[PDB]
Amino acid sequence: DRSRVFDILSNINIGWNLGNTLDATGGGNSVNAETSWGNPKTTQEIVDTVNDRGFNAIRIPVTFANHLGPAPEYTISADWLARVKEVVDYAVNDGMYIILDTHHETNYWLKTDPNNEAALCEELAAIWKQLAEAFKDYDEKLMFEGMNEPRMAGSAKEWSGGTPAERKLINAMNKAFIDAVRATGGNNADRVLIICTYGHNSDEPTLKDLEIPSDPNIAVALHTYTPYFFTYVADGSYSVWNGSKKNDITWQYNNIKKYLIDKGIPVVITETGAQFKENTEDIVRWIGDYVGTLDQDGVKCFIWDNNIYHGNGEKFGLLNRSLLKWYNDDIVDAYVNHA
Ligand SMILES: OC[C@H]1O[C@@H](O)[C@H](O)[C@@H](O)[C@@H]1O
Ligand SMILES: [Mg+2]
Repeated sequence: DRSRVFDILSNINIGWNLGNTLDATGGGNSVNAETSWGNPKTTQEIVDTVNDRGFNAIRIPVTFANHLGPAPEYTISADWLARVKEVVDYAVNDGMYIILDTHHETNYWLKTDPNNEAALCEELAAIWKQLAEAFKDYDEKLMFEGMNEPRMAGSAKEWSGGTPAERKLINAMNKAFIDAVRATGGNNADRVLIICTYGHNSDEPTLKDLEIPSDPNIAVALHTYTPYFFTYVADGSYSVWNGSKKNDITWQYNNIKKYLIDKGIPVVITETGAQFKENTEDIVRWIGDYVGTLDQDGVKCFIWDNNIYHGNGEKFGLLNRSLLKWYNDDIVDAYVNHA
């Protein structure tokens, strides 16, 4: 029975990622990392704005690598941990649901080499031990997500679920994460812990090899910017949504039902969204087909938002953080009013 997790998740309307912020990897071992990718320092006001609009759940991606001491302690620099707590505290002050993760560790130490299983498991656990300790008293609305898109950068199957050997390693790393957090006790004994697949990939071979922990207070995170060629800019990509490609979403979703939902396993889409391609009416139609598919079984999602809309980059921005106004209210309405 995993129904405690379903109840907590059912309270979520829809989620929102504080992208390109604490996950940013500039600034070295300094709090300035937060602003290194061009975003302003996060404020209570910014989180309020997100909450007020209808995003009552927030994902806080964080890259710790450059703020860690040497092995084996990997002590998180006091200043950084304090700042991460401040930003989490903004959401807590608004009674929001929260995901805290480790993010671009994949740029540094989190390279999924099966020959290096021990060093990977131990660093992950050492980091999560310190995080769990820091947030020991935080209530059940705070959730932990162990890893973000864990993979080997540059490998052939980086974005197609990796190799079968790597998928075993991900299962070991999931257990290490869970094991480390539960051992801190307090509210972490039954806190919702979100595990993931290799690269957060949701292909059938990826899901088939996913080992499910017996721990009843866990959920499976996936990333589904589906279809890729609508959501991202690339050779072959498009900005029109008429519903002819809805089959891609449904076909993928049926596999998720096959391997997780219909086995009573809680599932969360911790990242999704569509880059703005001057196609407001199309994105609104995609949201209806994509989010409406998730709503069939009450699966929740968190929208990726990096604060990029006008300038260069992946245009996942929705909230203009400097003005506290939304870049595109038609798209945002479709999200918050999905039910
Ligand atoms: O896992 C989700 C992802 O889909 C991939 O196809 C993209 O190349 C990645 O940039 C993205 O993070
Ligand atoms: Mg308790």
